[PDB]
Amino acid sequence: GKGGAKR
Amino acid sequence: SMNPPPPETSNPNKPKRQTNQLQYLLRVVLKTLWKHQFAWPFQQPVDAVKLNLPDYYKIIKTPMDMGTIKKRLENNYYWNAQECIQDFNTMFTNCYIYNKPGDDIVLMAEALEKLFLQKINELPTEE
Ligand code: NA
Ligand code: NA
Repeated sequence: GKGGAKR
Repeated sequence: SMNPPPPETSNPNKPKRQTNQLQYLLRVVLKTLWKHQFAWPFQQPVDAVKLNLPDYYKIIKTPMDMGTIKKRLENNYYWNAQECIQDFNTMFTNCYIYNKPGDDIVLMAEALEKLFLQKINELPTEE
């Protein structure tokens, strides 16, 4: 998955 | 590593139409989600090369994104609203399949989807 922090 | 070719946005054999509902999908629904602060991960096809996601297109065989949807709507690629709604649904579903609950991307998809559902709840008739 794309687990990185984005928000 | 390689990305697949993106989903077509134009097709010279596919009948084209603009309905009042499709107009709404571009001008109200896509516009509202596009402007949203969480829109950016969804504004273009997932770049598995750049994001180093070598399994992305092993898992996701029907990719979809709002850039593609936007161009389809601009090109009158769709015959009906339901085709366009399906594409939005596919985009969200892919995100939920590929990623995990609690991932920011999922939180992002969920907020956009709630707004999408709010906007499509009030699709106009071909009045
Ligand atoms: Na194609
Ligand atoms: Na209209």
